[PDB]
Amino acid sequence: SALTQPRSVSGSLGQSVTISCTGISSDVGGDNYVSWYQQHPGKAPKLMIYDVSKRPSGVPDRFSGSKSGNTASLTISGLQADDEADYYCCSYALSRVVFGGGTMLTVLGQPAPSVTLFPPSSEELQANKATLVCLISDFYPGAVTVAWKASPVGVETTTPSKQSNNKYAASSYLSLTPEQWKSHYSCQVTHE
Amino acid sequence: SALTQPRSVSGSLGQSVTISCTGISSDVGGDNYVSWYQQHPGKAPKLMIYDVSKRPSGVPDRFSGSKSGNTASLTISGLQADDEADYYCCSYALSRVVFGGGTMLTVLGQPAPSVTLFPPSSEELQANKATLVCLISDFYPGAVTVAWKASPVGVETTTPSKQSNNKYAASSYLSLTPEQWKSHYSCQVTHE
Amino acid sequence: QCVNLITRTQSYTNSFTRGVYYPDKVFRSSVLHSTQDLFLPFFSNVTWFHAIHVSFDNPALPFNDGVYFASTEKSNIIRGWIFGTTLDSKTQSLLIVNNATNVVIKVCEFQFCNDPFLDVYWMESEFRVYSSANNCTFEYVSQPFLMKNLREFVFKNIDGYFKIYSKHTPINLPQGFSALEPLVDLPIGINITRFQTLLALHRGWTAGAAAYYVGYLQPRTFLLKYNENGTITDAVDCALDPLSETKCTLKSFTVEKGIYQTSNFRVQPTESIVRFPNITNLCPFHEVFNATTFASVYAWNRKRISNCVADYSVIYNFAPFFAFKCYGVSPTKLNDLCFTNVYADSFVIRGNEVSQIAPGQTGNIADYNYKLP
Amino acid sequence: CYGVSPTKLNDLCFTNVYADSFVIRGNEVSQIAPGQTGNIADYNYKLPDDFTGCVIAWNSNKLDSKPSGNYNYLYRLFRKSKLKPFERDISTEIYCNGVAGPCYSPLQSYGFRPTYGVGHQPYRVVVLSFELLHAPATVCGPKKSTNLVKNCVNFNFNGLTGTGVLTESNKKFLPFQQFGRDIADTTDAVRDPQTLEILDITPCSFGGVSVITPGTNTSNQVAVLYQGVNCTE
Amino acid sequence: VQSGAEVKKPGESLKISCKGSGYTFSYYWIGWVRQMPGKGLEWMGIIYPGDSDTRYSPSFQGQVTISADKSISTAYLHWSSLKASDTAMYYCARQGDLGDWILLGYWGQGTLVTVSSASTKGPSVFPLKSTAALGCLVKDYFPEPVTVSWNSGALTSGVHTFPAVLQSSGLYSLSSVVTVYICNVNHKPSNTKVDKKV
Amino acid sequence: QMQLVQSGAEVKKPGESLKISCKGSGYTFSYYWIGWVRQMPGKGLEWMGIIYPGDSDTRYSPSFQGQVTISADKSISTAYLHWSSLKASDTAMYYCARQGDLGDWILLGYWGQGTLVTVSSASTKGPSVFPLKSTAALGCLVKDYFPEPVTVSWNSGALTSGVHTFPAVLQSSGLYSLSSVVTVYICNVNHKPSNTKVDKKV
Repeated sequence: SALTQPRSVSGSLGQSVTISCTGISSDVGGDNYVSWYQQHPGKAPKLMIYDVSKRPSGVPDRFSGSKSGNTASLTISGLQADDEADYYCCSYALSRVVFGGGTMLTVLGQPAPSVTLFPPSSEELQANKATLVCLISDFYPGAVTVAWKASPVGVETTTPSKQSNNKYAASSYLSLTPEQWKSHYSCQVTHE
Repeated sequence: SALTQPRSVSGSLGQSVTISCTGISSDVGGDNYVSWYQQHPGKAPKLMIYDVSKRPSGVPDRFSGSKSGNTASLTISGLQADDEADYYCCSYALSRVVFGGGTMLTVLGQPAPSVTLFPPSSEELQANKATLVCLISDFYPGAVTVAWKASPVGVETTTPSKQSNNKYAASSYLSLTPEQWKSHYSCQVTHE
Repeated sequence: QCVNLITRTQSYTNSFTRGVYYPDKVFRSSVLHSTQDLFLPFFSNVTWFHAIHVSFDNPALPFNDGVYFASTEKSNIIRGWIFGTTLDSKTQSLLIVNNATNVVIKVCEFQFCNDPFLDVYWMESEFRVYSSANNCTFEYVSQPFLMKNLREFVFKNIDGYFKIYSKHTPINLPQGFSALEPLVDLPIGINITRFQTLLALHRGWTAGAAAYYVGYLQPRTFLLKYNENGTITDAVDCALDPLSETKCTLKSFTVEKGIYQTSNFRVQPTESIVRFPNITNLCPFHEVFNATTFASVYAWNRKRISNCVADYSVIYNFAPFFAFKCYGVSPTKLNDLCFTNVYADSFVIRGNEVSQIAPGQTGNIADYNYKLP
Repeated sequence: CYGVSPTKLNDLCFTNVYADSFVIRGNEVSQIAPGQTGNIADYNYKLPDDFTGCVIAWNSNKLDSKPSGNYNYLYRLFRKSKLKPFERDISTEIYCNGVAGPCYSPLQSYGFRPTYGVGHQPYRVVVLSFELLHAPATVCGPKKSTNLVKNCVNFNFNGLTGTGVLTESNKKFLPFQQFGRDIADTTDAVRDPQTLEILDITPCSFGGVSVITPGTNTSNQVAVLYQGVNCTE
Repeated sequence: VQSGAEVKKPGESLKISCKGSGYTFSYYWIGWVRQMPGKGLEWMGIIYPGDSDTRYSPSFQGQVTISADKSISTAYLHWSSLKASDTAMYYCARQGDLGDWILLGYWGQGTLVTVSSASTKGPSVFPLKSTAALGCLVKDYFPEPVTVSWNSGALTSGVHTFPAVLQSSGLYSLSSVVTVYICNVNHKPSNTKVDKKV
Repeated sequence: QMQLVQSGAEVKKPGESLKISCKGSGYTFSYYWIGWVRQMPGKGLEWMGIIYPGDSDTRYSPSFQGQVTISADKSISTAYLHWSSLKASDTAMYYCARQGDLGDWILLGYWGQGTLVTVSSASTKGPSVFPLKSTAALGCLVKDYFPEPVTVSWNSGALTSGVHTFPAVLQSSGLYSLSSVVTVYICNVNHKPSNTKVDKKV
């Protein structure tokens, strides 16, 4: 059997969230073989909830669990900014450790993205290159669109950023020849 | 059961001492479960006599033991100046070791103490303090009278002292104010 | 809720030949088989209860060595039986609910009311019998039990297994024989001492009445008669009268004229008497197993142990033993015996050399160091 | 394995096998047997004198023991009376007033620690209680079934081995009856596990063989008398 | 603190390690759990400090073996004939006195092993109106784990590093900003360090 | 030759549950019993228990069945003690001992260096040094220090001849004091509980 979990949830600051966990098996000896783990993005996982009938040491009291048949739930209250992390339910009734499908905790709240443009350097122009970089950051919503003007204009971009300052960031690298760049550019950013 | 030992004993240089210790139990397999240990003041204990019918390696031949019923005796010949230490009997017949009350071995011998005075520094006088220290040493007995002359004069002192160089010393710290220190002193010493 | 609504009265009726059931699930025909199990004695004085609600008074009936339940209520009022020993959520308790379809049999720590009943509101009852139950261990669901008709039931609790017998026979407790069939055998492993029936009513509670019979089983011996078809048609209670004892001894229902020597009578003991010496000092047993160093093989030492209360239970907490062979005595049945003088021979031998410490053995240690007769 | 063999077990059938699981102390594995007495026997778990099955038990020091103290395993030490075979007692009453301190708590805990050597380590016990009797068999071994032939072959009905002929019976076996038994305590009829028909078990033909012969000093020809058997049989 | 993950090819028998502390490696279970990029945790097996009664997952019976070091309390793993799908973040976990023997009380740091065969092409650094902030650009590098620092780490506040962008040619490109300067770029797979000043 | 060493001295408050260790070398550590001995200031010795490093068959004294536990790390041949719910009655010296090849398994063949555990509540008050016609010798005075294990040195220990140190004197106010003189200079005082070294010149 495989544990089924919601891929992504949407919480809120000050509100609560309940992460479901189904497919938990049981053997002779008990049925409370349910444990949760807290793993921050790019950090070390930490044991948060195990033996929901009890409370672990060091874990705040705003975390609790419940059992209902083969379905379990993780009740988390007091959502904060630093609470954004991955959570997985575990089952070890048959002496085998299984994990869920992964859960991403997102919180809502009150959020203007910073738009900057930089011309290509001299070292790129000497190498017959012209890279136009348009930087986007300091935006809470996950809606952003990158476009340039030549008439509309290889180009790659990455929407998600790394969890370092609790803020999203995106960047795009337009690679063009210097002859076509000197013959004319502006960055167009669409945001909510 | 509990082992019994004299707290303090008296000896002399070149004489012999027979430390007594009763309350030794026995079990099936033998009754010679008797051992002795020596611990100098401020040093780690050392095994001197175990299995009195035999002697350990490195221990001088002047140490020997014997058994008489439930009473054991530790015979030490030729008490030297460095033999002043504590001795304990040990019984391990019931798989549990027990120690006596401790026997402080003291020796007597042929012994005018040196009296010095040291005024406090300016750092104490500036801090409204005046510590008059009278140092006494070069005396054989373990007791000496410490006082000061104003008529004879908080103040604390230690009567005993560790056997660092087979001798005894004493020290006292008369805590007063700089005004009372400058108002007049002489250390009053009396030997037995 | 917990309301005392149902009242009950008592009466007595003679059970001529009721309570017979198959002791085993084996087919026998044209043969007389004798069995020894919990049966209902013939011509016993069973209690006839009468429950009625007019719109505390119904205590739990005992369950001494099983019970025999019978009822001729042709209106489907009896819907299960409660089984337990204290019935106050202290221990496990068996709860049976015989509803219309897919009956439920679950044992848990129920908090039974003073007068339990089912409140049918159609909709099933909201379980007004128990207050709360969470620490349950077993649950069983199967077909309904026996869905003027007379229904008979027999419940037994032997070596943890709960056996249920039942058989419905239309009647015009009349005479004759009607063997009961084994229906459900489920393990519970709980102490059952008191039991109480469940009366079903509709809810402003609707008035009604119900009557049932209760008979206590006893360890008996019957001589069952199987016909050519394989059904029990007659039985003999060997402990009823000496004539039935002669019938069971001769293994025949027809005893001719004569004198027969039956089983001898014996006066049963009234109480047990235990006589031991008045010594109260502890034993020196705590002087050999906790010894520092034993003696050699050729110089094995023994300790005479006498005038003590030898409590061998304190030896098991020290350490296990590779060899605990007790010759002539049992290791468990050792604290209930007396001895003249016990000697603890203590000696240390090599590991691979532990083969000759036994009667009649030979070797280097047996023939030269230590020999047992 | 009481009443059964540890190796000759995949060729038999059972009615309902129950696996009793519990962990006891190492040195306390002495009373898991019929007719035993002790603390765990008289207060915690008692086996009947007619027990049939394998009392499987092995060491579990690496699983049910912790250095900090594994106190989640309890055992009943005090009880008003001896425990009956196959009985459970989970009550937490104090064996006085509402609380203990004078009467004591009968639910003591084991000090399962890896420091304690053999004898105090936890041991997992799996009591595979078997009941092989005339009851209908619901669980059997991995042996495959063969075709049914009637009218002198060897038969094997739910582990019941034998030799005889099978004939259509006119009996009235009940739904809970699987085997039949005659006066001689032998099986005379059996119900097939696949089809619900009843077949009688009758031993094959036999009879005494009496040899009729004159003196050896006269002739060597002999006669054979099959007593009790007809010439057509 | 854990050892780095060197880029290896399938069939070189790489090794990972993890350092733990705060317990006695005598009777506490310890194991390893991997995590592939884009999926959750996968339990492989555990090992006992005494008699190594190792119990591996059914999907890891003959794919990985536990070779943890007991004398230094440092865990290790051994591989043989690896595959391309073996790139995962291996986490070392122990029993702990919180739960049962199978429950994981504590976890390690985790190291993301990378497997590729792009010959480990060397990186390149190129420089860039706000003055006020400056930045540098890193292009033409195939390996992903590339970090950029400023003045050898002398400035920490007001410094941000954006994730690399996957190019169509298989390479990557990273951008960094600093609040205002020499920008230092370190390439671990190639052991090449390039310095650039705006 | 066989050697044995323990950890440094520690001073904690009631309720911290400190941990001590002991390391040995030069012999098969897993085949020799090892234990600890309690020694209160001014009274006899007390035995807590021993442990076998091969398999930790710990045997504790009846007076130490629920006050302290003994453990040993077989992977590094290092013992480990653990005091639960430290109180004021644990201000005693702890000496470790081993079996050795002299006597039986219970006989203490050798001893360790010893570790002092002093229970206090002064929150580890910092020390203070003060320096001192007759010239001739110089000396320094250390006052206002609660912890006992405080040593005094001269010129970072470069001068040893003519140096003498007297035992500490405990005042009625609850503070110790000792005198250290040198035959004739900077006197250096090291405080172990606070890891603070104070320099003073006469």
